Amino acid sequence: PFPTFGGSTGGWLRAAEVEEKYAITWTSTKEQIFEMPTGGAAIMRNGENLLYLARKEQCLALSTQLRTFKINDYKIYRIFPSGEVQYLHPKDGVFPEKVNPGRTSVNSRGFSIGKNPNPASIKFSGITTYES
Amino acid sequence: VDLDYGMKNSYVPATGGDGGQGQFGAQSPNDWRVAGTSPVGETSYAGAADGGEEPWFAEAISTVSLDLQKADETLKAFTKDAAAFKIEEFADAAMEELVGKLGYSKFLEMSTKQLMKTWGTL
Amino acid sequence: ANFIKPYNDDPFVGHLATPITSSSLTRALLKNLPAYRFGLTPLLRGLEIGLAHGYFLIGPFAQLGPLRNSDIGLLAGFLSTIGLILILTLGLTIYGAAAFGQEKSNGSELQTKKSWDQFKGGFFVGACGSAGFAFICLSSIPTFAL
Amino acid sequence: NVQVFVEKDAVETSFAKWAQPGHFSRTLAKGPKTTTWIWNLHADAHDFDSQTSSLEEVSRKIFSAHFGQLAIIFLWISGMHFHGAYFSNYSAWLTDPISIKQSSQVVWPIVGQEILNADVGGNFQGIQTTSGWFQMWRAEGITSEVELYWTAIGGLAMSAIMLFAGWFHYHKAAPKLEWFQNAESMMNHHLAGLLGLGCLSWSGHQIHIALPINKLLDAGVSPQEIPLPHEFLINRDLMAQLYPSFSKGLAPFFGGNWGEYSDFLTFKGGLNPVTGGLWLSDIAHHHLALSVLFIIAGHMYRTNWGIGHNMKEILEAHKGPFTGEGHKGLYEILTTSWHAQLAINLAMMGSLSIIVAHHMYAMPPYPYLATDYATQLSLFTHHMWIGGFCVVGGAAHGAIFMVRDYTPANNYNNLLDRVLRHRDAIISHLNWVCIFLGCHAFGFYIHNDTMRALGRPQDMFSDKAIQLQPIFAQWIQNIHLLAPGTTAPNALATTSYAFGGDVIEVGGKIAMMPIKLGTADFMVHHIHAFTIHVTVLILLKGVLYARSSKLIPDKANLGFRFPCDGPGRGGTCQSSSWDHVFLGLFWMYNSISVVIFHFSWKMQSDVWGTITPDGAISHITGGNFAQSSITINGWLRDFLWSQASQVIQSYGSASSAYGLIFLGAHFIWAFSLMFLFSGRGYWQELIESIVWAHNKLNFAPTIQPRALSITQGRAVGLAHYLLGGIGTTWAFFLARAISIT
Amino acid sequence: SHTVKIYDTCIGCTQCVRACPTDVLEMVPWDGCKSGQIASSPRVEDCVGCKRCETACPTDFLSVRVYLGAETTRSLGLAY
Amino acid sequence: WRDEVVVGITAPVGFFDPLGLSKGKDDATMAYYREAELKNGRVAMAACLGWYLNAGGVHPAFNSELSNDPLKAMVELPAVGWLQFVLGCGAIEWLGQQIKERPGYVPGDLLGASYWVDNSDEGWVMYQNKELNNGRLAMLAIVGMVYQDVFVGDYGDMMYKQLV
Ligand code: CLA
Ligand code: CLA
Ligand code: CLA
Ligand code: CLA
Ligand code: CLA
Ligand SMILES: CCCCCCCCCCCCCCCC(=O)OC[C@H](COP(=O)(O)OC[C@@H](O)CO)OC(=O)CCCCCCCCCCCCCCC
Ligand code: KC1
Ligand code: KC1
Ligand SMILES: CC1=C(C/C=C(\C)CCC[C@H](C)CCC[C@H](C)CCCC(C)C)C(=O)c2ccccc2C1=O
Ligand code: SF4
Repeated sequence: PFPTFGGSTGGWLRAAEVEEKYAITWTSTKEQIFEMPTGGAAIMRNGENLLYLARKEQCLALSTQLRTFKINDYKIYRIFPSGEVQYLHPKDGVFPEKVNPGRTSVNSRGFSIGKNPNPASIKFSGITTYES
Repeated sequence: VDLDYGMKNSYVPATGGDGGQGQFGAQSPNDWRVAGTSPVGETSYAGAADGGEEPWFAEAISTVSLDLQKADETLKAFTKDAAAFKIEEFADAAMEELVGKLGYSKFLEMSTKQLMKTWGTL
Repeated sequence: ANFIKPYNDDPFVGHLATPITSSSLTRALLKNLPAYRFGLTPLLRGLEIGLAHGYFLIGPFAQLGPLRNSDIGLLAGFLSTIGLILILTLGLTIYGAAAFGQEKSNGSELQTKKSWDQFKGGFFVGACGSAGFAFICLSSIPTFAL
Repeated sequence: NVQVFVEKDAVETSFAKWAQPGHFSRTLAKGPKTTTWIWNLHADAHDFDSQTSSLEEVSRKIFSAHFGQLAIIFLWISGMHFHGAYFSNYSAWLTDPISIKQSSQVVWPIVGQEILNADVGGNFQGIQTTSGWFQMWRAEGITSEVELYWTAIGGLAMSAIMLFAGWFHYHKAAPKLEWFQNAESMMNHHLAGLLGLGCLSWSGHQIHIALPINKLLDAGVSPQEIPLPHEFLINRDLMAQLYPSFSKGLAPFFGGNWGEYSDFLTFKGGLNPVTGGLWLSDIAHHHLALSVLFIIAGHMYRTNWGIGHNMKEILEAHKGPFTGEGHKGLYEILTTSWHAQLAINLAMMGSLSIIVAHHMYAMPPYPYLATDYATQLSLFTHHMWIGGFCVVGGAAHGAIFMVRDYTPANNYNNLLDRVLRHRDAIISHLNWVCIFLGCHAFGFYIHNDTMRALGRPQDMFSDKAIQLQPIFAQWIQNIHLLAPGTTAPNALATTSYAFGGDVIEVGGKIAMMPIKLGTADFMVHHIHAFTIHVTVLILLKGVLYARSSKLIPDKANLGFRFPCDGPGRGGTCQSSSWDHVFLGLFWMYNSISVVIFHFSWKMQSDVWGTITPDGAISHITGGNFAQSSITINGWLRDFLWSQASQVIQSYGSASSAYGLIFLGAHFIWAFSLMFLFSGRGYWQELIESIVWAHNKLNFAPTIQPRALSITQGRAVGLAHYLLGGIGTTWAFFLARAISIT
Repeated sequence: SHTVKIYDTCIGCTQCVRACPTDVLEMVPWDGCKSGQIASSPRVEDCVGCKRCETACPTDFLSVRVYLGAETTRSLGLAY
Repeated sequence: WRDEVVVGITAPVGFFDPLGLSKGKDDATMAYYREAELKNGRVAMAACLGWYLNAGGVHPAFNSELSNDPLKAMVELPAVGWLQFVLGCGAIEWLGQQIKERPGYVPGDLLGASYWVDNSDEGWVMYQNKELNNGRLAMLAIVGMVYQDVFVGDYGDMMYKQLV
């Protein structure tokens, strides 16, 4: 289910084999040319498409481009060398820009940015002002 | 398939100036520092591909793939809590009705009142 | 009709099969070089590589070094070549230490500490001996006249 | 079907929008809220494709703006002719071109600046000018200031005509986009009409006017006794006295016995011994043959009569087993993108300017140009700089094409697509080539400096030591020296004496002599190769990584010109293709500086100088190039320190303006480093304290002051860098060359 | 990994989330503002530190703040 | 082998073996014959180009001291140059034999173009035919030029110089 692509020198390197790799799948309703983030143009297949990339940012750039094609079913995974997979995006089946019940807020501080403590007040504690 | 496989890395978060390991882990559990290419008949590292008669390009051979079945299964495994939340708020068999009637991705995408509407049909 | 295709029939790997990377000449040459040739002991890979390099390394020193116009110019060139080989051997030694650690190697593959030590020793011997052989050969250059 | 399609009364003529600064931009139209607005207004003024999404409107704006540029150029030429007519010693210089210094600028007596009116000879005081006007006018046959006045009047008329034409073709009769997309017809007209008829008519002027006037002027006839130009037209006997084949007339031309015209259409080569310039008969034959060639070339493309070539067909046919679809899609690119066309045309025009510089020094085309060392230096240097800027601009507009007009759908598996698909290989190999060239070429100099400093001259790379002879260049020089009798049997002398031959002497000064190439020439030519390769590396990286990279996968969405993508990923400052143009400009400056220094020193050391009637040659710097140019210390001492003497000792003479400009250019160059080394965060914070002081006294602009943008900081820094460095070299060259000429 | 904090001046405009190139941020329910949502950064392991989110944020001063810290492969944006 | 080979068969003469030197030869023998035809043709093409350059006077090596006559320059070249030429060709031949052992090796295909294209493609067959025919012509031309230089004394152009 690979798109029609003649190859490039911009693809993944040894890291994809030994550290981590990324995959993006999506469904197209016709054969259409798109821009590979790694350089050059590829032809989407009618139906399911799968593409491997070195970085998550490359997958998200491609997904941003897919949105201009009216394609919103893309899924982004991370694959480890052992073959374990992580489903990354959209994490809960809903795009992060659309508020969703069941998400919990992470990393909020209940005050305006001007109320962080003074550095001299936490010297030698090992913490930063934004984490305390 | 373990869900914390990414988190079980060797990255030890520092006490300051460090966001730590987030939802999936700060880094891969696999040591990227492996050997360079190797002679004909030998492997550079544990899971390395045998480059056959061209070991110098052995690293260009892919041993990491994503077959569609693994994709669907990890999609379900990683979103099991979100689906559990959606059935908890919409309300076992009911979830099997909804996720086969319209789909699993669609079940995640819809709303509890909307699913209360589609449950009206049977 | 098309002399370029994705390497390993994989469009998404960062490599292309071209005549430079995938011709029969390139493949035969690379598979036959001692760094890759099937069946060699690490010591023999190191020895062949050292023999290849030490022979040509003496030339720049003998012909262009500071003492090139003295009558001991060849001897000085050989000494310079030996010094260069020592520098390279130090590089190989510390490389092996970094890349493989100091634990006992579990295998006989070249990319292991014990095998790399054998390879480094073979390289040192081959290079120094080859520099000496080139010194002998340069001591008497044949004109090739009957 | 090639047809003229024009819309009438396209745009009203009114001053309303002149009162609405920024009207062209939707964002800038709302008016300023900070001083940034002001800068943006000038930056986006001619960025037509960002002011509208219609290609037809962009084409119309471009056409009219081109007319405006033509009007400006005609005004400039007319002004030069008027200054020749009223503020020059051209008449006096005509009588004795050797001892009188050309001068066409005069300054008013105020605050003591009249010292700049040098004693240039001919009962005239002024500034010695180096743009070659007198030589060109004498070559044209101009013998009186009245002819110059009429040429200036016509220049004014043409400037007004171009201005009206621009107004007319924007506001009254604006062509449709289909008109502009007529590549075939445009090529046919510009080859056959513009270039072919231009060459034919100029050859007509040269044959009928310039040739006999110059034959008389060389023969020693006074300018006040030479017949007026129209007499040569109305008196075939006057021409028959000079060139006898004119007594046969045009009968040989239509009969085919063209050999009869061998007396005024020649193939002599070499230089005219009296003037030191090319033979005007050779130049006339050259222009006639070129006119024929261009007129032929202008019938290649099909317009309306069935015959001719379609460019898209030719391009589509050229594809091979290594290149996929090959040239398919290129025609669409070059007929829909103004940036693609501008990239090609700037690259070509700049390269052509560089070629012009070389060819004009080695085969001096105008009389008394070769021994006017100031003019030769200034023309070579000027055209080198123009060419460098134009090649860099071509690169910049290629990058703009990649960002804005490149569409993946129209470039599947063609040459552009495959270049993008192996950009990593291209850039890695170019990087390696640059390192190899730099290390070896510059390490030669560093090795030599170290050897000489250690008292080991015999270990240097030099002619007297380890030698690096440019044997290929020498082989070519010998071939060209032997050409006149054998491989160009009808040529009587060499194309240029730089390749070999005698010394051409004019007024006791050397016009041209063989330029020998040794170890120092090898080293400097490899320095040139190095600098050009690095400049190409920067610019080609800017084009090939314009849309994306492994660092920033979505660069095209950030645009052609953006400062960065933030401090993340380690830091992404200057990742945009505009920043690649920015760095390439510095490298082009480095390259051209080295080229013009090589020219200046080599010509002074080995070519220019005096020559006694006996035959003894005394060069300007005594032949020191070979042993002094092989170390950096020799360049610092024997070139810069030694030849700067004139510019630094110029105070109190007519050259004092050069000393002042030398200093001011140093000042502006150093001033640029404030912008190049700093960042706007500091300056905005300082401006906060200054705005505080103004607010403390109850006043502050509603146009809030802002430090320049990141990209504007870079642009300003680079502009002042180039102005300072180039102006320093300008003052230095001009003082030196006026002294030695 | 970089640190990304959301302060309570957030008006839930979702602009930082749309700006993020690596999907670090997401909108979550919250009763502190009119829009009924606040920004969140559950996936800081993928934050590169580009600060596009800060460029997008309309509040004065910023409601999302990125503090750069310990570098990883992911935060350095390495394809190798 | 005759119903398998297409390269080398071309217009005028079609298949050309009047002596019947290919009948009853095994596939290995005919592969040897094709490899030899190609190698002799390629060597002869290179020899023709080198001879033409030398005869024209374009031999700038050794300060252009060697004679314009190629058969004289052959003996004026020192022994060590010929030793290098022979040993370098020998090393290339050793590598070529290694290539030849490989499965699916096409006789004369050192580049291994079979990894990308085969004779089912028309243009590749046509370009192979161009190579082969020019090789045949160059073999004849090198023999003829050697004859003309040895027995007729003239080492240059005797066919087209008479025109101009
Ligand atoms: C970078 C340019 C450069 C070059 C070409 C030279 C060249 C030289 N230097 Mg100098 N030098 C330089 C810069 C350079 N120098 C610099 C920057 C300094 C510091 C200021 C010096 C300071 C210096 C000193 C103090 C001395 C020299 C000396 C020398 C001479 C002997 C050096 C030697 O034997 O190396 C040995 C070279 C090698 C071991 C290898 C050379 C590289 C090989 C040939 C590349 C082969 C690649 C191959 C073609 C690739 C494909 C092969 C195949 C497998 C496909 C030689 C002429 C000595 C001398 O006496 O001069 C007369 C000397 O005493 N140099
Ligand atoms: C090609 C460009 C060009 C250049 C660089 C020069 C340069 C010069 N000319 Mg020459 N000249 C030219 C073309 C040129 N000229 C042409 C085409 C003609 C024929 C008309 C002349 C005819 C001529 C004569 C007769 C004389 C000169 C003189 C001069 C010198 C003094 C100029 C001066 O200070 O005037 C005074 C400068 C001003 C009054 C500055 C006013 C600037 C205005 C106000 C700003 C305009 C900005 C914008 C357009 C307007 C916006 C606002 C507006 C709408 C209200 C100077 C070297 C003089 C000279 O050489 O003396 C020995 C002199 O006598 N020129
Ligand atoms: C900022 C731009 C700039 C400026 C200020 C100058 C300034 C000058 N130029 Mg230069 N020039 C430039 C760019 C510039 N040039 C470029 C980009 C080129 C490459 C085409 C040239 C090629 C050039 C030539 C060949 C000559 C000059 C000359 C001059 C000097 C006399 C001016 C004049 O009116 O001569 C008028 C020009 C002529 C009388 C000769 C023109 C002959 C060329 C071949 C005509 C080409 C026109 C053609 C239609 C252009 C299209 C190219 C085609 C491939 C599409 C003056 C110093 C002249 C000089 O040095 O005199 C002493 C001179 O002979 N320039
Ligand atoms: C045929 C020539 C030509 C044309 C028609 C264009 C046209 C354009 N360029 Mg290109 N470009 C060119 C050559 C050309 N360029 C060259 C030779 C270079 C290399 C330097 C470039 C490099 C370049 C860059 C990097 C960019 C452009 C951009 C543009 C576009 C915006 C222009 C604008 O609004 O600036 C308005 C004009 C000004 C603000 C005037 C600037 C004054 C300069 C900086 C200094 C002048 C110094 C003066 C001569 C000396 C004074 C000395 C005295 C004070 C003592 C416009 C489409 C921009 C773009 O975005 O394209 C889409 C852009 O970012 N160009
Ligand atoms: C004089 C100051 C200077 C120097 C030495 C350099 C050097 C370099 N620049 Mg830089 N550059 C400079 C000014 C300078 N630049 C400025 C002011 C800017 C701002 C505009 C830039 C912006 C810039 C860009 C955009 C690029 C460069 C690139 C390069 C590299 C070019 C490739 C090369 O030739 O490597 C060879 C090394 C040298 C030529 C330096 C000395 C070599 C010695 C003499 C010989 C070898 C010695 C050897 C290493 C032994 C050392 C002994 C030691 C251990 C004791 C080279 C390292 C380019 C690059 O990286 O391309 C690959 C590149 O793209 N520079
Ligand atoms: C001396 C000038 C500069 C020389 C630089 C390097 C010297 C090495 C020899 C290279 C010349 C031949 C190139 C291959 C021969 C050639 O001319 O093209 C031959 C071949 C053309 O293939 P086709 O027959 O498919 O072409 C059909 C054409 O119609 C193109 O559409 O091109 C290729 O195989 C790919 C070209 C990239 C090959 C990369 C080789 C390395 C290039 C070096 C960088 C060039 C610098 C120039 C930039 C302007
Ligand atoms: C058809 C393919 C062809 C080949 C393969 C070929 C080869 C050679 N030609 Mg010939 N030749 C033509 C065609 C061919 N020539 C044509 C169409 C013409 C009419 C213009 C022509 C005329 C001359 C003249 C006047 C001379 C000449 C020479 C040589 C000699 C040196 C080659 C070199 O170095 O360029 C080599 C053997 C020179 C010579 O024989 O010197 C003793 C010499 O003076 N040629
Ligand atoms: C391994 C690297 C290498 C070096 C370092 C090297 C160097 C020289 N070669 Mg050699 N070369 C090869 C490789 C190398 N060559 C190979 C693989 C082949 C077979 C294809 C080959 C063929 C020839 C032929 C035909 C001649 C030749 C020569 C010289 C000579 C020139 C200076 C001189 O001797 O004056 C210098 C020392 C000429 C000659 O020796 O003339 C008496 C000569 O005619 N070579
Ligand atoms: C000095 C400097 C500044 C400060 C310089 C500024 C703000 C330029 C000021 C330009 C003036 C205000 C316009 C010209 C006006 C004259 C200087 C004075 C005339 C005053 C009135 C008539 C307008 C930057 O903003 C900056 C930004 C990014 C990188 C480097 C730098 C940098 O180096
Ligand atoms: S703001 Fe300035 S320093 Fe920071 S990344 Fe952008 S260009 Fe670099």
